[PDB]
Amino acid sequence: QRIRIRLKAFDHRLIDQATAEIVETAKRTGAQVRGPIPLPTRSERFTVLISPHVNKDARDQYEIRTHLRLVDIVEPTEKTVDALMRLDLAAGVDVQISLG
Amino acid sequence: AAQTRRRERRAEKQAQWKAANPLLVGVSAKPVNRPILSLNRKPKSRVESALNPIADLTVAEYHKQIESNLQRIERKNQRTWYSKP
Amino acid sequence: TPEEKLLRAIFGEKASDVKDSSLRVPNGVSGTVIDVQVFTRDGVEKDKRA
Amino acid sequence: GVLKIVKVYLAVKR
Amino acid sequence: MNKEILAVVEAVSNEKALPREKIFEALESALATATKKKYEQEIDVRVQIDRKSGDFDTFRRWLVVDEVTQPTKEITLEAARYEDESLNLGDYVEDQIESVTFDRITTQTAKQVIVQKVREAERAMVVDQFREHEGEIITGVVKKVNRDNISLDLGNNAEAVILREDMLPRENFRPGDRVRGVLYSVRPEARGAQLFVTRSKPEMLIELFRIEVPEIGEEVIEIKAAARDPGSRAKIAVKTNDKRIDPVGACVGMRGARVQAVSTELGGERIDIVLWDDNPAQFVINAMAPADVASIVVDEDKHTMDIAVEAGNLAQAIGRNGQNVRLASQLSGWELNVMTVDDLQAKHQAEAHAAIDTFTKYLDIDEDFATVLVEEGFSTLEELAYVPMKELLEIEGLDEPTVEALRERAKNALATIAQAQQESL
RNA sequence: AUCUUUAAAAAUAAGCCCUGAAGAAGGGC
RNA sequence: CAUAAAGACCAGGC
Repeated sequence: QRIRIRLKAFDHRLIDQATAEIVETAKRTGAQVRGPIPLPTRSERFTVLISPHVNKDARDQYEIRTHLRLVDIVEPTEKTVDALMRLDLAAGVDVQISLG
Repeated sequence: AAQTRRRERRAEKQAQWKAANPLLVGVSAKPVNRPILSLNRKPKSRVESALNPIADLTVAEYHKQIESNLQRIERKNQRTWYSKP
Repeated sequence: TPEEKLLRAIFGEKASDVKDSSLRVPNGVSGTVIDVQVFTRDGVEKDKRA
Repeated sequence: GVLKIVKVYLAVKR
Repeated sequence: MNKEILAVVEAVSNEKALPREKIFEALESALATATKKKYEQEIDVRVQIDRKSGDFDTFRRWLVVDEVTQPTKEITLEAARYEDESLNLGDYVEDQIESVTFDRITTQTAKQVIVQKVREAERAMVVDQFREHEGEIITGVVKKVNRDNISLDLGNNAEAVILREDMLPRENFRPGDRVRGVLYSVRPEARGAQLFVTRSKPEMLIELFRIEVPEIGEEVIEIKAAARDPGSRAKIAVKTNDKRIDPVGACVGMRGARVQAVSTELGGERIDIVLWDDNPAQFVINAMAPADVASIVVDEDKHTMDIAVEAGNLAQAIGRNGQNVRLASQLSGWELNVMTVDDLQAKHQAEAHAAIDTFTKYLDIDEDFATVLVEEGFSTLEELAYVPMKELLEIEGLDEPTVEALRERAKNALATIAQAQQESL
């Protein structure tokens, strides 16, 4: 059965590292790996002035692009789920997981 | 932050001391600096034998067997043999 | 004392569990023994040797 | 106590 | 008799996949200690114990060295060549002592020497976990709060504990949540297994950087020193192995953000990312940030330094309640003194006239000597008057005689006065 | 949908007074 | 040096 894992991130090193960590975990705990595949880098923007009056600074308005991946797994055991439970994932990365 | 203002109010009483004792200035004492450099790093071999994915799931808890074997024998002669020395 | 709690984690369950308060002859009287008593109850293993 | 109590008869020449 | 102690002691044993080879040594040191007291000079004995038939044979042990220190103990090697030539220097020659029974009472020193060995074997495997996870980040579920400490559940009923000064200063707890920590430096404390989990020691912040920054798991950047205040401000020092890599830019991230995430993990924890230098003096100049350092005179032999700051940022160089000078007097390894430029000017004018007056304690002929002291110092008696090549070729004429006069008065002065006052009996 | 030249910087928090030169040490509310 | 409680009732001496 799935668990399905979808991860979102701002930095690419943390998500490449993190997906290497999850795939290495799923390989070691005796299960099979489905994926992972990447998706397009969705850009976004949100104007944050940490200062007074609007645009006398002539600098950027804190724009950023966003990376995200997805990976699946079929027929796991209890060693997999308490293994991923005991695993301390890093911060700054979002985990959109599933189960069933 | 706000208080400690009263010693800056007393800066003239500091100024007569700096006129009397010119070779002394503000000081800062100095503790345990020596093992905070060595415990700042393994650098990497501790999370190679600990290795954030793989070696909390593989090597999780290993004196958990010995502690259940420890008290249960001096418990075991009393709960097993019986109250009826 | 806790020091002989620690070395009575070394000696024994019955090694220093005892202290003397034996029933003796009262002060002044001095005779002989003419009769002893034997009374024992089924459960708890009468000694041998002996 | 520990180790036992036995009834003992004592005979003193009065 | 007993006849049951061996059955119950093969019942306790084989619990960590070694049944008999700890209690071999337990009966060695157990029965070897018993005959020490009954024969009152110096009698060291060893037994050979067998488990099959129940009969135990003890053996006489004598110490083989070259001379006889205290009597009858020494076989005096040439006699050890006769009984068995395979016996050499370093081991004892076996002689039979007549004793064959299970044992006479005592029979009880056995019982709690067994109780001792199971507890120190318990201590051994507890030390084995204390090798396997020091230091990791692991976390556990809160069970009990006994009003100074607290109890955890790290999984498989692995119970831990946290002290009072070992916390952030204002923490709140609910029975059930999970908190992360590094673990720790071992006390037993009583007979058991306790695990003080830390969140205020620097290794918590350090291992949070280790999970947060992946270049620590790649050995790209290298962290050297860490100075903290567990809810206010921290200073941590990084370097890089390759000079092209910026460790500061690697430690900040985008946008904050690594110091922002690890900061929000530890409350209002300010984090100063600072570069480590091989220079002792320049790393303090980096470490005083955000101050603007004017000049630093580094004083050796005491690990002390003096810092002067120009204007405006004096209370930012020292920090509120001395926090910049304290954490900066915790990061580097040299004691710091922060002053003004005018207190530094009065410091040099004080040390100059101080050196002049301590040279008025000596013989001190006319004012030209003090002019030499102001121009060329060389204070504290010229550091045993050993300077090269006419003070590196200063010109007043006076090539040979006057420098031999100041070195003669210098060495004679430090000899007579230093042996008069500094040298003790 | 046939060339766009070796990768990105963060804290804005800690109440009010006395002794002391202290950002050393302690007291009060 | 520390332990043999307290209380009830009866018998006894004068």
